[PDB]
Amino acid sequence: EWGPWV
Amino acid sequence: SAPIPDLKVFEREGVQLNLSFIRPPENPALLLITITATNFSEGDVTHFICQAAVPKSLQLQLQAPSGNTVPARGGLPITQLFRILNPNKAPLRLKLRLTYDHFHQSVQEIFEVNNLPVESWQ
Repeated sequence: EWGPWV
Repeated sequence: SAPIPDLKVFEREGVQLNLSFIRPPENPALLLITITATNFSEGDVTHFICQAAVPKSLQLQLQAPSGNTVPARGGLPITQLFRILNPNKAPLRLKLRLTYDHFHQSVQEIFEVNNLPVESWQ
């Protein structure tokens, strides 16, 4: 559900 | 462009993080968030790094920050631009991970940002 840390 | 109010999102021993939002009318899918780090404590902030994450349905890019230090007593802030694309108008969720040194302590903070204005994604 959450994207990667950027 | 209607103004969207800033949101204060973190404070610890004089170090603050603040969000500002811009929704360019000429690109409705786009949200530009600027994080601003200030320091009114008696000790410098060093090695400051901010990471961010959004739901998978959104796209996020980070511009290089203005720097990695925030001098004590209201020194020059750090600013960093987040570019978010959200064409499907999914509710914006944002989490942040901060690391920095301050008073010779290694600070590690992670949290989801509450009270994001609906204007930042509708």
